[PDB]
Amino acid sequence: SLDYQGYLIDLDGTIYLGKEPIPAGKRFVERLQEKDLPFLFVTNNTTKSPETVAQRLANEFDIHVPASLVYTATLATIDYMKEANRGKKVFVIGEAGLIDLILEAGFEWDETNPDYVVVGLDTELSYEKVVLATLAIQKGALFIGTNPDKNIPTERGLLPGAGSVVTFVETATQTKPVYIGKPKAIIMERAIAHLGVEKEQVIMVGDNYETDIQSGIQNGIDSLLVTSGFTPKSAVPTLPTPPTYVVDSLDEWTFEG
Amino acid sequence: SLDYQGYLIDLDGTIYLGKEPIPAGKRFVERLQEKDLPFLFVTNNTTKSPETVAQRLANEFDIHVPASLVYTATLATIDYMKEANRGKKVFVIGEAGLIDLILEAGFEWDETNPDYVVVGLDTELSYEKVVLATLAIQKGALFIGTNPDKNIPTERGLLPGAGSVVTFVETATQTKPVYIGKPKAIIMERAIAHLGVEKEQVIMVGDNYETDIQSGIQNGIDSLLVTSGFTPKSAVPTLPTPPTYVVDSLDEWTFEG
Repeated sequence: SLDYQGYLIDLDGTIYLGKEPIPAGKRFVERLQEKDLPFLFVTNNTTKSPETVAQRLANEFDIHVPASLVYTATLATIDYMKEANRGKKVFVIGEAGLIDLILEAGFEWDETNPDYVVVGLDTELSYEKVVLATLAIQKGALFIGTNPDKNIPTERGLLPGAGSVVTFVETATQTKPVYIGKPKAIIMERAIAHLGVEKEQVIMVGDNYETDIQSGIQNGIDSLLVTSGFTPKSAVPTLPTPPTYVVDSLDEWTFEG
Repeated sequence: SLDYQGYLIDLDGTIYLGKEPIPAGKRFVERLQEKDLPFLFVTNNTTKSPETVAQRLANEFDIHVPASLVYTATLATIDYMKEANRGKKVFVIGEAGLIDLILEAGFEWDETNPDYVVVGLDTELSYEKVVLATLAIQKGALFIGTNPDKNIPTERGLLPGAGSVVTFVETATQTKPVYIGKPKAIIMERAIAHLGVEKEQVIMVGDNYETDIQSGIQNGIDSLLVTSGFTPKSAVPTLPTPPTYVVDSLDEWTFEG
């Protein structure tokens, strides 16, 4: 080959659409595995840990990968917190797979004067929670947003996503948050860190234009769009900026070009 | 200097204010050179080449440094353009300095259908100019904003800055731009590369909280604030989040932590 030596891949909308799998998507992983190519999964979904994902992967879609190949926004979040080093105390709004991981990273749950206030998706959000966070932020805590996604795909349709919840807090505190997830650099920098190869020979693969393809454009990384998820192959034209490559199915992508 | 091994410093408002030099600023550099501590100047100012700056710095402020130690948003901009690797055609809005270096690189001036549309602050901005960019961006051109700062300080006061002009184009095209300068990652990822010392042992130094201090917290890099430029010592108390350190003169800072 001698083109792209490492691959960053989105999950939902790319490898599996809800509970229904993506044939091509699954063949895409096998070829990468078979050809011994380096690749990393990147998702802004913080509700599930790596282990929990690799399982759902090797249990509902027959894809077999170690949990280390699943790089989530939660990972880049603990990574940024450590790197920012503003103390151990933290307050969080999110599902367990976000709170558990963080606290397991060395931080301490603090609802009054935490050093950090991390906000992610929480389907059990309550007025009280954002009240805690608003007070915490007002006292100085650093406001962190897990990912800017305004919505999130479910069996009921497009529900409110991490992004929408973050904005709720942002509005109540008139404070811009530090976003971690795609298309922000933070998660991407860390991703390339794990992948193991440098940007010039790496390429972001995904179905969504707002998060996946932007991850590439925002950070100097080639992108490959697959019209199998969100953005239809109809919207390919009109897109503010074209992705490095456009394919209607990963089966049309050859690791030689 | 066990603590910080690499320094990133702002220029205007830190080393000098207009045509008047900041004594403490100069001594600051002298001590950094006497201790062999590596450092790198990083400014969002694009009106002059690193060479021009260094010359002025040496023959007008008695601060001797090779031009290679002056990293500009411009440099960061051309780096991004090449990294993005789209066409070579470009359309730009700004002062000669910005336009010249971009053209002096390997780009070609194209007002009709350029591959990139770079927008910076242009004091001779005209309606026609934003028209050309609007159209070009409508055709697919990647929209690039030099730096987000909304205003700019001058003899006359707080005038509209790069950020404002960018926003003007943004509204006409309803397209978000990719920002290059402080506090954005792009310029900082590049800044750290030239500095050579690893991120956790580097500290950003500056007078402006929103541009400099923020470039620090936004990218997981320690901050050092000097209440000498923009941000006064009175505002320090109400800041959204404090810089890693606050000082009222670079003199007060020693290289032992």
